Amino acid sequence: VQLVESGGGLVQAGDSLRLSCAASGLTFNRYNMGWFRQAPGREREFVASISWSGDRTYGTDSVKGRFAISRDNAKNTMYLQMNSLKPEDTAVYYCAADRFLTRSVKYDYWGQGTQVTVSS
Repeated sequence: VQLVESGGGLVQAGDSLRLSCAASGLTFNRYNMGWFRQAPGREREFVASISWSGDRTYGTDSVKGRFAISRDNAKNTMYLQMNSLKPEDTAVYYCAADRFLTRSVKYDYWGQGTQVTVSS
């Protein structure tokens, strides 16, 4: 299994950004796909998940209203559209896959991450 994130970089506060995850080595349409992040001085935490049945789940506070998760099963890729970014959104963003979990950080498969910095 390989999960490859892309799209990270430097953005300014208030910007939008799209991250992508390209999956290989698994039957993509049978897995729940999730985005997690690890910001400076914080534990790795849930951002969003899209189940294999297409149901979307978002993390606490500034995720439901600002971010949107989607998947393209034909391309074995999933995306995170981030809006109204803030300096506290600076983090390494990770793609993950699991047949069962949604919010838990205990997903079976993980990518290496893509870094996002949001300047003040």
